[PDB]
Amino acid sequence: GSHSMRYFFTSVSRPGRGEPRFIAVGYVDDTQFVRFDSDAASQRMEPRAPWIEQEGPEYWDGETRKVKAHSQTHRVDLGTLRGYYNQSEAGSHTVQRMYGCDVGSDWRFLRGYHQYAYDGKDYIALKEDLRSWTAADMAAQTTKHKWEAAHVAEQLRAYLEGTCVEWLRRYLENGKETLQRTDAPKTHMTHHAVSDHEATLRCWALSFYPAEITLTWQRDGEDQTQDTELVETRPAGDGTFQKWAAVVVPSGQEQRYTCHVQHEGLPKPLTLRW
Amino acid sequence: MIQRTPKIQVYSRHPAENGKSNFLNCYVSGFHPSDIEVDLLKNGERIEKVEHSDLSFSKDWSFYLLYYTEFTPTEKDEYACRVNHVTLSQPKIVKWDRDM
Amino acid sequence: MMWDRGLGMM
Repeated sequence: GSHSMRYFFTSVSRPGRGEPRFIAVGYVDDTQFVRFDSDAASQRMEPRAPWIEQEGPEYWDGETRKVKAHSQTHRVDLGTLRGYYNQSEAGSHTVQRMYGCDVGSDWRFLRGYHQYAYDGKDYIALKEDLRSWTAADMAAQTTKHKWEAAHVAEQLRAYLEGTCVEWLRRYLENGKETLQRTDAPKTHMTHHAVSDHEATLRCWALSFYPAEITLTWQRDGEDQTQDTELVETRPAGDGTFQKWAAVVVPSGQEQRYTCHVQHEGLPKPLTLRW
Repeated sequence: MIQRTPKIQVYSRHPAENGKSNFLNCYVSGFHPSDIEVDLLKNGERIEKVEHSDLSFSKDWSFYLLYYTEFTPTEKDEYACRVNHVTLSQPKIVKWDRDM
Repeated sequence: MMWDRGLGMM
């Protein structure tokens, strides 16, 4: 199977309330293991997984220094971006940052990425070639100019092809029992009449990993998109996730509708009928 | 300035059963910006032992949070999640539907 | 691990 590691960085300015609020979280696929908070009393990188507490002091304090370098970076990025859009200092703004690498079944380098976003909208992102960039607006073109003239994209590809992938292999070994697991979703459907001639058919999928899953409804072969009530994949809090879809059907023709669950943990795509 | 309505989901970690301690989760996702008030309701009042997950976001740069606490389900006690955001005119409250 | 270097400034 394929695995991934991602780091997420969020900085929100506080006009007239001091420093900006910085938060950083690291992930291995859909499993969190590190995290930092600017308002926490610890003021250092904290573990958020049992298999990551095995690290020594060099690893712990070494990442606290790098998350502080990322925090002060966004602190300066807010003032620079504020001038790119001619904004005042009385408004709060958000800069978002994420990068990481992917590995396949053989745990070889799949794809590396690094993207920025200012106030929700995309700003700049490293392409798949890991050497050229993609500027969203003209304000991002200014950032592209400074980073291509300094040739700073090659050191990024050096980190995405080495330190990221090589240390991603380590976590998959130290947390082998928790990371290289694939739990099949527990599927079922519920029936509840909402009106005299209407009923709600909710297709369920519980306790699955990873979180990516596809639950779809079909009526005798044709798929439903406008009537299907889909909610985002929610986590149960124990590592596994949940998801349900629903369609309101006239009472009496429920035998025509069928739910289809697609998940990698399933040996074959299963179908629930009536 | 992009704004997105949050997606509230009040649910339990395990199938609910009266007399067995469980966990009540209020999953908020797909919102922007990050500033948001999330409160869990106990019989009409607020739970003060609420723990929350760490702030993260998705590919669309929309944030998501997981608020959870330990509780004992009961048919008499009512639960809900009070969420307040800049996109919401009034404080939206989603009641937990045990059977769905 | 995280990145030790940087991309420069915006």
